Amino acid sequence: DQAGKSPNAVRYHGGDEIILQGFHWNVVREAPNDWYNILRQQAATIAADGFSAIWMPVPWRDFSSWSDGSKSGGGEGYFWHDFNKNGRYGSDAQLRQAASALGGAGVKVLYDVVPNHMNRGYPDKEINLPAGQGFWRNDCADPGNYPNDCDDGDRFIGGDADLNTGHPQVYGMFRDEFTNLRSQYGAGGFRFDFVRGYAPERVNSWMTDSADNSFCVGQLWKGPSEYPNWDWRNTASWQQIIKDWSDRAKCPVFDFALKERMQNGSIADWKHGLNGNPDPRWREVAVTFVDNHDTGYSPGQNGGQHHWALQDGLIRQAYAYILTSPGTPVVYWDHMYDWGYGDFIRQLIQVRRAAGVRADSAISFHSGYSGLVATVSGSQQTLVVALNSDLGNPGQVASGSFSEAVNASNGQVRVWRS
Ligand SMILES: [Ca+2]
Ligand SMILES: [Ca+2]
Repeated sequence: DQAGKSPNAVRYHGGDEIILQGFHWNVVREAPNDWYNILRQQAATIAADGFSAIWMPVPWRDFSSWSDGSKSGGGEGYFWHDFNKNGRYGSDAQLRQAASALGGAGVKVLYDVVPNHMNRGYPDKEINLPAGQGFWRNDCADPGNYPNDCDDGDRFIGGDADLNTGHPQVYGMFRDEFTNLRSQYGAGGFRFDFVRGYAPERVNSWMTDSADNSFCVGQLWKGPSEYPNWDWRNTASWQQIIKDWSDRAKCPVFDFALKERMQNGSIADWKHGLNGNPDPRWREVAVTFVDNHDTGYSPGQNGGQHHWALQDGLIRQAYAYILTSPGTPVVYWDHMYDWGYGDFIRQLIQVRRAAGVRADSAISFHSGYSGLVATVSGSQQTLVVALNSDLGNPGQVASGSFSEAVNASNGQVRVWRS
């Protein structure tokens, strides 16, 4: 657990984390109020499985609800009303035991933080920010889902719940809460939600003031077509958009360029995500995932959100590639503990660890076979990865003595050098 910043000063924490997304969308529904006890009970497992960090759900209490026609939601944390740590996932006391047990087993706790907005109209809540005082986005003219004088980022839905995160007083509030999470809830890092809602520069602000040396990740989900026509990003690549954000916030960023290639291109096009980047400075800030709570399915209620879910026929291949490649991989809870991909994912974590693959290890792609075939230069071992390809032996693409590390789904997943 080497914990340092990247050459460009990005908060990647050594570049050797292996993160577990600690929850799915329907937990509040499936294990109402018992979520932190379940995690306290699994901390030992999570640690033994190889994770270095865990991404916790929003700690700020959410008692929102929404219906209209069979299909509901609420209380997951993205529409919180207070910094109180009560209900939905568990009590403040179970949170403390959860974090104390996780941290005690060597797993960092990363908190999901939601600064863009809050449940403004919730009755019984501890934070009350009046209108006309400049605390809210809507205190200014709001022409459209574009920055106004009261919010230097996009808005959430209508934008009636958007805070002016730039207001000294709204800024200091979040800053205090972050420090709080760190001194009393053992936070080891933060996962910023909806990063397009407020300046990236503010995220660096928050990290410098509260946990300068911790791990951070931002989720920027905004494609080129969502930027104005005159903006340079309207014609850039997904990777450029994502890297610019990282350059300014000084935090790694979820690799939405690889997610977009997993969803829209071929396995061969997977080399086009941030983590395939021939530049170490580019590749090393990527946070690769296969699915999260938004993009994927969740057990229970209506399959969850599944906004951009990867087909089950590519799950094994997706994990085999983020677990063996550069960037910092995230494993989805359900894949891991619900759906039975666990043993396969345990094998890969071991292989990543044994070859000493890290954020910045080099990777080269091999042109002449079908599927994706890559040579990943681990700091201890070289890996040869052949996904859905015709590659016959590792020696056809790399010099050296090789051993079968993984061999799954009728040869569709093959990884060599132990
Ligand atoms: Ca580390
Ligand atoms: Ca905003």
